[PDB]
Amino acid sequence: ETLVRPKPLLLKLLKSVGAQKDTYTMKEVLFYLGQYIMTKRLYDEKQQHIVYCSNDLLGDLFGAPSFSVKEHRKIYTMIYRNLVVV
Amino acid sequence: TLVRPKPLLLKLLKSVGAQKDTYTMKEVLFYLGQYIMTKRLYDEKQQHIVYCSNDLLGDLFGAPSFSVKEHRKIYTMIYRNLVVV
Amino acid sequence: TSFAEYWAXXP
Amino acid sequence: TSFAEYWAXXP
Repeated sequence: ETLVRPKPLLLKLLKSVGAQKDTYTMKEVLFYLGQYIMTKRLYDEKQQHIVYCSNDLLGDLFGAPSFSVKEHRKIYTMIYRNLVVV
Repeated sequence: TLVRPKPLLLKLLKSVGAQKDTYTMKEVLFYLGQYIMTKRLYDEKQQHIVYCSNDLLGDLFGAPSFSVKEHRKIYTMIYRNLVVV
Repeated sequence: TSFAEYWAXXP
Repeated sequence: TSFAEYWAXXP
């Protein structure tokens, strides 16, 4: 039930796959972010927890050119650093 | 519960990296939603609408579109294209 | 509402 | 394991 407002870079990512608002729940941000990775085909086909984002907005958001979705702490770190809690 | 997808559904799952011929229902649903997003078949504005024209998914559904809100229709489509173990 | 969330409510 | 399931286990 916590509402967040993504900062411009994160908001640009969500809007690129159809997000229409400025305010979201954390669960909604996670849904769109996973949608972004699949829509842009950034996951490894063989070991599908690996994401390659070096030439992508996601990599600017993460601070690294690749990561594994198993790094839950890093994912939450990136998201919370790029939003404003309401 | 284990299911074995029929050839066409198996072809779809394999196109997004599925490696087996036997799965749980949850795994099939995960890969199927992944397929729709990876192939960008959802409507950008009303994202419960999925477009299946000229796509493997349209053969599986027998229809050129469907709504994700139609849960019974989705399960009907899936169960018609697998064999429960 | 995203497709992911719609889909998450048939995995 | 699909990316979607991996992602569902950070939504």
